Amino acid sequence: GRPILEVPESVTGPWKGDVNLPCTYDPLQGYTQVLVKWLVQRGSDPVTIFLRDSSGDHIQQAKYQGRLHVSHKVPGDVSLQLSTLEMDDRSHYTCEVTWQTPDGNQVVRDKITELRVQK
Amino acid sequence: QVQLVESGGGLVQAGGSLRLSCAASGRTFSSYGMGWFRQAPGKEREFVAAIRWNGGSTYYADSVKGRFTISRDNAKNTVYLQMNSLKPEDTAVYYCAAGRWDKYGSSFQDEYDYWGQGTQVTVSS
Repeated sequence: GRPILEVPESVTGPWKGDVNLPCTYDPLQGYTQVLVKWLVQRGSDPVTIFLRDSSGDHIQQAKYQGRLHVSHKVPGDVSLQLSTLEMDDRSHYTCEVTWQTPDGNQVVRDKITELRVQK
Repeated sequence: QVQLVESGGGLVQAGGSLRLSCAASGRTFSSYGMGWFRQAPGKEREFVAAIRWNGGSTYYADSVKGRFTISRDNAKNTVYLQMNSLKPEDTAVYYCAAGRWDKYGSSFQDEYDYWGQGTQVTVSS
């Protein structure tokens, strides 16, 4: 009926290597993806680090520029790729997606994962 | 992976107050939006209240808005449901629930992965 975001509880990636934080859903007829955001939990408050909208991709903090991508081309796959993982990258990440509904308004879903960085 | 246990249910009189608690196992409690649902005799389970992982943003069913307040203490792995101005139609089994939603969908059972067994609240006339 309404789309369901799929994000695992935790992801573990190699220090100074790369990792994929999955965020996927089964696309439904009549649901149009209008926004994707990835946020990171710095403090008690999430801050946006990636935004995809009608004008494309926007990387919102300077330390991610050239490190952060959402590159899968499969519809419904908005997984986050972070290259050269740092200790500082250990945090909780939110994947948030906004769709237009068949009825003309919008619905939004989000899900939190914990990123662990392994030596 | 998360086990939930509700406590503090019981028999209370109409007009009274009752405070429920739900304790979570694990060391990821900060990662979870927490919710209360309830189910009365013969009726389907319905949303009551939810609270974001950081505390602060809270969400309520119109039926209990204002009368009930949800809170959490992340240091203690506990969510609370302060039920004020109780009415007999509040009688139900109350379930604690946990999901990894951040800001959205908190009113929907399907957004929650883990459930307690529930605790009985009875408000007498």
